[PDB]
Order: sequence, then structure tokens, then C-alpha cells
Amino acid sequence: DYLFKLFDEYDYWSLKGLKERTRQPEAHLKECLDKVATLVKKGPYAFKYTLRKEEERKATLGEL
Amino acid sequence: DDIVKNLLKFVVRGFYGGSFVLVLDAILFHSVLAEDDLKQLLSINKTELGPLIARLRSDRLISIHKQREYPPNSKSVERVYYYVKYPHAIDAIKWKVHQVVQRLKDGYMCPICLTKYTQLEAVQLLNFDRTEFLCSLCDEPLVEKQDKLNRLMDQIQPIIDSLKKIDD
Amino acid sequence: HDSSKLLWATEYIQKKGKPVLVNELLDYLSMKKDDKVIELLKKLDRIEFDPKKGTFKYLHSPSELLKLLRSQVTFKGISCKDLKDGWPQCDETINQLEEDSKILVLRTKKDKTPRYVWYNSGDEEFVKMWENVQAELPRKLQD
Repeated sequence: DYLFKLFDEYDYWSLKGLKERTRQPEAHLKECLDKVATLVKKGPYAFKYTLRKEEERKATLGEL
Repeated sequence: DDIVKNLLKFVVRGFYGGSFVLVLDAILFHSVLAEDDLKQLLSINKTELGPLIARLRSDRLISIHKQREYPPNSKSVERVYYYVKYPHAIDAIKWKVHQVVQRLKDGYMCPICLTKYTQLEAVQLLNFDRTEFLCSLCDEPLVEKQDKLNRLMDQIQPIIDSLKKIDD
Repeated sequence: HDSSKLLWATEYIQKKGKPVLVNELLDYLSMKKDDKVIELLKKLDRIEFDPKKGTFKYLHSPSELLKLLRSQVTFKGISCKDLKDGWPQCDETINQLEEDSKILVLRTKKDKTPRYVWYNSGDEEFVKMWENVQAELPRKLQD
């Protein structure tokens, strides 16, 4: 949920920025992000995930 | 063209698997396609469509006209026209079935020498001392399916009857 | 960020093992009562929207496959999983139609346990006997 609020706050971010926040291995961060976010490998923002309700998603995460 | 389609389905049953039969039926559904139309129509890829196209090219089953769409938007258009040619398919099937029958219609060997002899060689290889066919150099003894081919030929006979019905 | 809510709700539908009302989802998933949660269920094929009130369930087969092939008469390919979703547990019916050699099935060139089913438009010794060597004059002699 926190990472998603970052995604509305940042259209581009990194597994490093996410691992720094979540203190979890980038491999785990890369799995879930594949679901919400998509990767852009070209341009200035290359190697960074971009997105495609947030409160409903957070409550769904709390339920699961 | 129902009889020709039935002959093509019989050829698909005899020659190759079901995917090729389905591709031929898909071409039969739609009048004309150009080089990309099977790919839009099918879930197979173009490279694999290419192995199948090479397999069709190996035989006379179908025909290709190679045409460009002239209008000068970029590189124009490579359109290929795949239209079945009935005479070539009829000729190839007849040659194959007759050749198959000839193969179905179509002896002495020595165990140690691994040589091979025939009837004329039988007159030569006969010895008066013993009763036997003896090898030439090694003087070794000489030693030496159709019904099963006939049953498989029963399958060939229905195809021949279908060809006769298509002819008349 | 509406993509995640559907999965946490659906996997919850798998965990609960029973359908959940939209209000029961919206209360349990703590969301404002909305059409989008239902609309994601109406959109998602892994969840069934029930015309009676709210209900959301997780998500004749040979005849359905034959009718699909007949409608497919213009279409030269179909997806295996989509046909199974249209007629739950249709993979077996697809394989049976294959063995019958009518709606025939195509064995997976990717994982040899899987099989694709396809829509029907409707031995090498044997094959070489049926092919052999493959000209115009013998055809004319044949004609």
C-alpha cells in the first residue's frame, strides 16, 4: 500500500528506491511490481516502473 | 468443389498430421489470402508457418502467384496468392499410389560372408557332393509381409475409388 | 491503482471458498460502495457476476465446443484456455473430440503434457507410399 502511494507520488521509481523503503530484497519487490507496475527500459527514466482506488487496494492488502 | 475438398481431406488424412489439414480447411473457408492472412487467421507463428509452407512447397498440393500491390505507400505491398491447382495434385497422388502399389508388389545370403545371391547364382552355387547352395569365396551355407501390405492397400483402395469418383 | 483490489478480493474468494456479496466484499475489503468493484468482477473472467442481487463466484461441453467450431468457421485458430473457461472442464472434451479426429486436438509443442484444442472447419512407409517421388508428361499419361 505504501509503495502504491509512492507510485501516484512518483510516475517513475526504482527497485532500489523501493528496497530502500521496504527493506526487502529487490527480487520480492520485482514480483509484486510486475502486477501493479510496468517497466520502461528506454529513455531518461529507463529501468524504472510506471503505473497504469488506492484506498481500496490498501484495504484489500490488509484483508489478505 | 466439394469432391476436390473431400479428396484434399483424404490426402490430409493420408499424408500429414491434423494441423496441416486444418490449415488447408482454413484456406478453403476464405477465398484468397496474402502471405499474412493465415497468421491473422491462425494462432501459429510466421516462422512455423514457414516450415509448413516449405512442406507444402515440397509437394504439388497447392499453387502460389507472387504479386506486388503497386500503390507507392512506402515499399508497396508483397501479396502472395495461394490458389490450389487441381491437376498437379491429381497427378502427384496418382504417381504416389501407383508407385506404392509397385513397391508393395516388389534369394540367398550367407551369414558369415554377408554376400547376396540370386536365381542365376543358384545354378552356379549348386554343388553335387552335398545338397545345398554354397557361397563362392567362403563356401558358407546360404539362407534367406505381402498380406499386411495388402490390408494397408485396402486403405489405398478407398482413396482410389474416391479418385475414380472425382474423375467421373 | 484499481488492478490490485480484484486479485486480493478473488484470492479471498478462493480462501473463503464461497461467493461473497459486493457489500460483504466492500465491508471486508473496506471500500466505499461502488460499481467499479462489481465492474471489475463483471470484467474479470476469474469471477462470476450473478444476476440475482449481488453474488460473486470464482471462475454439454462437447456440444458447446462443436458450436464454437461452427461459429469459428471463419476463424482458423482459437485459444485452449479460453475454450475451457467458456465450458468449464472443456480440456477433456477437446481432447476427446481430438481422438475422434473431428474437432481434432494438437499436442503441445511447448509442454508435452498439455494439448491445444483447435476448431474444425467442418506411417512414413504409408506416407512415402502415399508420396514417394514427385512430370507433366506422366501426368498427361495419367490424365
